[PDB]
Amino acid sequence: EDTPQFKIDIDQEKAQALGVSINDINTTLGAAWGGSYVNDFIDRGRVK
Amino acid sequence: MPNFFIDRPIFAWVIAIIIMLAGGLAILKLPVAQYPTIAPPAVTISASYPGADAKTVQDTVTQVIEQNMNGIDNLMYMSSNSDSTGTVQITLTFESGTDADIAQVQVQNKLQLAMPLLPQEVQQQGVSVEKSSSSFLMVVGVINTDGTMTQEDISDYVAANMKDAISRTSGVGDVQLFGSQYAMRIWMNPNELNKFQLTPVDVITAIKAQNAQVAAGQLGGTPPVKGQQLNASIIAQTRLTSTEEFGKILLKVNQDGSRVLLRDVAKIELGGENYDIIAEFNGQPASGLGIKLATGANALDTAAAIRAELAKMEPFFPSGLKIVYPYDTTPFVKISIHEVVKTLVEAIILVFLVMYLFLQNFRATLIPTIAVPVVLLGTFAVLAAFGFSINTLTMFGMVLAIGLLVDDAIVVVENVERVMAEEGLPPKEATRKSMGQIQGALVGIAMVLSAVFVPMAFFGGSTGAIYRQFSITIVSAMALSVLVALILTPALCATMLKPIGFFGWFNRMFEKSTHHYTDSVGGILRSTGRYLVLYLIIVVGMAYLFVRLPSSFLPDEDQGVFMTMVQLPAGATQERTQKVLNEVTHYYLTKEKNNVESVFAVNGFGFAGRGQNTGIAFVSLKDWADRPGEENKVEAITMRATRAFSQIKDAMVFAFNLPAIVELGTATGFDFELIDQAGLGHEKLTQARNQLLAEAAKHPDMLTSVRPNGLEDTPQFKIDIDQEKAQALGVSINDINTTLGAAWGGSYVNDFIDRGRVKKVYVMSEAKYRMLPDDIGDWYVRAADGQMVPFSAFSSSRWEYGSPRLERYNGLPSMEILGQAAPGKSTGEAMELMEQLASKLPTGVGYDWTGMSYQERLSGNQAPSLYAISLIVVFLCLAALYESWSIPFSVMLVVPLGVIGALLAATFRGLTNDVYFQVGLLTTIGLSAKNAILIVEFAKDLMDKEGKGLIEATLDAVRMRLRPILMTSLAFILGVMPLVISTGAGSGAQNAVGTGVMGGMVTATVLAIFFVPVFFVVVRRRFS
Amino acid sequence: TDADIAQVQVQNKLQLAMPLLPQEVQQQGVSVEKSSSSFLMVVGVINTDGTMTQEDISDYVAANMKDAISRTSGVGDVQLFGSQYAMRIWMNPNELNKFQLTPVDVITAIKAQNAQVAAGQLGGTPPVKGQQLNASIIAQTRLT
Amino acid sequence: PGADAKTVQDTVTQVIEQNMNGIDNLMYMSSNSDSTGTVQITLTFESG
Amino acid sequence: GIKLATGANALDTAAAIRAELAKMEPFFPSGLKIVYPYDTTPFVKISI
Amino acid sequence: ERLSGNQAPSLYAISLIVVFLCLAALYESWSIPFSVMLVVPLGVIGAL
Amino acid sequence: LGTATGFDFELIDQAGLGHEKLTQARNQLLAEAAKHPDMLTSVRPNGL
Ligand SMILES: CCCCCCCCCCCC
Ligand SMILES: CCCCCCCCCCCC
Repeated sequence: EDTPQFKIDIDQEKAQALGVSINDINTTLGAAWGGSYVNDFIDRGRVK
Repeated sequence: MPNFFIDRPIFAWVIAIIIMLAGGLAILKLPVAQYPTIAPPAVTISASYPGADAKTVQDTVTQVIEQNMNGIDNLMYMSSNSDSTGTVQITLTFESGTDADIAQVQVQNKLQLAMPLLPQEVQQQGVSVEKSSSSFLMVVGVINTDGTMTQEDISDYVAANMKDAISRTSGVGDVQLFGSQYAMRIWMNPNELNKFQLTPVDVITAIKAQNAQVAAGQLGGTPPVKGQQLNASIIAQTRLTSTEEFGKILLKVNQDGSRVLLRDVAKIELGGENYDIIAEFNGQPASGLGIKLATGANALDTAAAIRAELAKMEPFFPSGLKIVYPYDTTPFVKISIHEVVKTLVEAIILVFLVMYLFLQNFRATLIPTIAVPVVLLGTFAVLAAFGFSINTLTMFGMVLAIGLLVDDAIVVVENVERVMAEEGLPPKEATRKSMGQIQGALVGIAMVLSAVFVPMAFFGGSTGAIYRQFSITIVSAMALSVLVALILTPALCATMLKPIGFFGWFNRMFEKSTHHYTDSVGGILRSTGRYLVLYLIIVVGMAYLFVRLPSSFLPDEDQGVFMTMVQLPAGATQERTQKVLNEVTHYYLTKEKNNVESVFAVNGFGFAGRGQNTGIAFVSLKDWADRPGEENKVEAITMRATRAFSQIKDAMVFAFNLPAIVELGTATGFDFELIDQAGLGHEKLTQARNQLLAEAAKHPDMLTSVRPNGLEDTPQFKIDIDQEKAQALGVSINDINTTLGAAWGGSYVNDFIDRGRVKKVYVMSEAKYRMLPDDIGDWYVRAADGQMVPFSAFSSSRWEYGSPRLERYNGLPSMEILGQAAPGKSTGEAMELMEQLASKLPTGVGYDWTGMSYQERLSGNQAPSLYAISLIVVFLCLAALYESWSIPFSVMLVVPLGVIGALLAATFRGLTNDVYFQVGLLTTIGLSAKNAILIVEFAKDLMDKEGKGLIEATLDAVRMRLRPILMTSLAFILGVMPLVISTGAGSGAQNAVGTGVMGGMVTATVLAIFFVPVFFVVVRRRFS
Repeated sequence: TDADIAQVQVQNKLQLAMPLLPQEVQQQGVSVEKSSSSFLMVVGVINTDGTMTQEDISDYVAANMKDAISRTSGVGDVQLFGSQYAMRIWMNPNELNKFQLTPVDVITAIKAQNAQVAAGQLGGTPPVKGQQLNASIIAQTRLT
Repeated sequence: PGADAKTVQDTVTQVIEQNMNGIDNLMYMSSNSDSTGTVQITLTFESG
Repeated sequence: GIKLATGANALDTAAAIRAELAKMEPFFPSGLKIVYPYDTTPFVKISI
Repeated sequence: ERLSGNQAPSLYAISLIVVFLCLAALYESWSIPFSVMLVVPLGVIGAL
Repeated sequence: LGTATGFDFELIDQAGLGHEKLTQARNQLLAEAAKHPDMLTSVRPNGL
């Protein structure tokens, strides 16, 4: 069934007024509230 | 076997009913198409690199893809062309019989491993691998008579809703669009860029950054804290939708504080993805839709369903938008099928009439009218079993086999009736003995005709697929006819037959003619020796006619539509080619009002390569009912159009008719590839091509109209960037190149979403700022600091010649030559002459044969070997039938008698030696051989069983075989007479079949009745 | 089992891992081949005049007679006993240090000045009304 | 990832389903677009 | 070194390779010649 | 299930036709298979 | 095919032991196999 959703409105002009790029804004929003797969590592001989 | 079914009529009826039910089910479940798959499977890779010339496209895409096209099974060859529009077109042709699905997926998976090597723009545009099939079914057209919306608006309307509904029709799911949907066009302006110290790179970066989808996770997502109760998704910034939203995109903020938007610096609109193609329809804008046909689908049903779906969609259309059909030959297929079925039913009716005319027995006249349809339905069932379809070739094979079916059904009943008359026996015993006399002859005939028809389905190459249809159709028809004449016809004769004033006179005159014929045959057996010389003269004349008759592939016929190609000189623009395409459509809609129904004029899509100086206008004529006379046919219209277009000299306009198969044609023509194999270069290969063309022009007796299938070098504007001067001024190379390409070639940056459909976003200079070399002075590129260095400072301009279309064959640079053999000489020695001429070229230049000359070269010698095998097997079957090694020669000497008549008929009517003529010739010689088999079998049976003398036996044999031969010949001539006299509505095939068949049958019937007796007598006396 | 379906399935699964590989691996080229372990044959090429070296012969073989052999029906794999030509740039640490340059600077300059760039057209569509000439614009080409 | 069902449907599902035509022996085709961004299209072919 | 694809025929493939080399030979530079230091097909032909 | 319900009458008709034709062919009469086909409804009502 | 007396053993690192433990196990197995010359001939590791 239909679900409520949370919407974030980002004002581009208000962001560039303060000196923050939209790219790192999107990166910090996505990486904080959602997962951010960075790269791999080796745990016990397996790539995770 | 016939004895078994005479005692069991119910079993024969059950077998006939089973055959009829199977045939009816097959007819209800057989795909229908105009032609089957003939060309070998081909897979085409298309790539787009917008803004690049032929050489950049080649070096960056074509070579990279070709060097990775290895490890693919059954590859015959590959050939690519790179166009100056930024298009890669690579066609890989495979062996015949290889399923194209596995070949296409192999090509796709082999290309997908070369994608990381391609430029980012080529990957971003996409590389499409698709099967080059000839399933082209119809061309829907959507026009705008109201004149409100442009071609782009029609194209977007077609793509948005009509395309999806059409692609879900019962039938095909593959469709193509003669246009492109909307795209957000940002037309920059160099003056505003210079005023605000901006560059197209800044615009591209701003558009990329401020129109994108970003992931944002969700609130309450796992792993959650203890006691969490709410879980909602998070929606961050989404893609832009409206033109105004793109207008608000901020490029930079000014020192004082003012805001710079795209609207201040560029014009934002909803344009087309590309403007290279402008489609028209009788002078007004239109958008097309090319519709193919799915495999195993009914063409008629598919077309009807598509038309019904378009009619259903019609009510919810905006103002205007009439659905037109500039190119559609569904009615051609339906008309041809109706003509074939009419020919079959008329043949059955004529069989009824002839049987009642000769045999005044109503019950007997009808035994063949309920037996031939059984064989026809069995043939349909066999075609369904073998996986074939209902197409022109199969139905013409059926109308060719109808004569032999009639031949069998008439012979059986005629001999049964003759036995009933002469012997005076009840129907059961009469048909029992009658079958005894002709049952071994009917089994030998089946074997001989199988031996003469089967070894033509094994021809290699593209034409082998054409011959296989006729071969399998006729051989199945003959096997089923023999089975029916052994099973059902004896039972019908046993049961139905009843024991026994114009018709009286007819009987009297036929008896007098039979007596005169017997006297003549008796006379010519005493004067034997002159007739052998006459037969030798006939053979020599047959050889002369065969070596004199011109050859072809298939008769081009009036399909109701034809094309016109316009080719302006190099460097011509689109508006210059649009004027000529207006001079052409005005002529067609003015000087041909009563014959032309519509003209579809595609601008920029030429025949020898897309561009701006090329175009094609294809013309749909009215129905064949509205075009009476030979002067209203496509052949008589195209010549008039070409004569009228000879006057316009600024372009090269040529009107022509479509071939029978779009994938084939020019049977006398040849395709030649001139390859360089030492890295010589483009210009050395061009010089070699020019030298070879001059040498070919020095041989007018053999090679006619040899031309290069390609484009000559054209001027190009070279911009040379000084690296030291650019670095001194502090301007980066990747900025100069980026601004140049984005301004003059365009740049697809990202996608947006409007009306629930993803569309592209293009940035390009406004038209007025990218038209002339001096417009280069309008563009400034920002240096390392806030400067705006002019292009002029660090660059120089030049004009130099370059190739607008570079083609490669099998991975090496090549040039294409199209040639035609001389009218009086075949295309085999023309290839030899071309090889001899190419052998005298500069070192490092080799050659190759491609397309249909590739098939000829390797698969052009199957026919003599297969015919020799056929003749050997025919000898074996005949010797087995006659229990003698010499008797089959008498049967085999009826071949020139049937060939000479077909040759004479072909020469008299001006016809050529096509596939239809060859299959009709085989049919005629098969029927004549069958008659000879029956006559010789009867004669030798009279010799053996009754101990009669040679002359007496061979005279009684022809006396009792005269009537069936005349009956079957008259029935077959009257059956195929309308095919000879037929004009329009696919009459080329009908004439090509009927003329040859009728001439051969007439001559064979006239000659065999006199030559088989003397042949048998000479064989019996010279030997033994 | 038929090797066609096996190969298409293997490539279908490998296209998932393809984005996860390093860019260098993708540039070199990942290949999926259905063939035997042992060589069907070995075709050697020599020079009787003694002018061509091992490098020249191997480059000629790879450039002119390896691609065509690879497309021969039934040939599942070709191994070149050598390597074709390439622009080898042997950079000197001492002279790089003398001019305060680094290998990354050399790579950047080569990428910049060895490009095959698309510069567009003169009078390309959509053209302004009254356009008369249409010509391609060629800016930069691969070094040769 | 990062697109809800509505913005992923017309983005990927509608453009893939429209090209899923012309395949022989196909009985029906269903699809679903989750809010996570994952999209699943199932084409069920004729038996045999 | 040529390895034949799985399921192919080892003799017609060798014939095709020799045909390709025969086509290649006329355009060789001066002194360049082709030798066959390894071939498993002639043994097959002589055995048959 | 809907497909199976739509083909049962056709299956019955084809089976009856085939049995009738086989009986007529084997017993060399039309009256014998016609009389045999009259007993089929008895078995059918028994199964029902 | 190999020889009739040949075998291709393949020692697997089922756990997350690592390369050193695996090669120690291989060396131990090779030493143990060298103690039965009457049954095992030329037991060698294929790798480097
Ligand atoms: C009666 C002679 C038959 C010999 C051929 C056997 C194969 C045909 C089967 C049909 C019933 C005899
Ligand atoms: C694909 C090859 C098919 C050829 C089949 C030959 C058998 C024909 C038998 C017909 C006898 C009535």
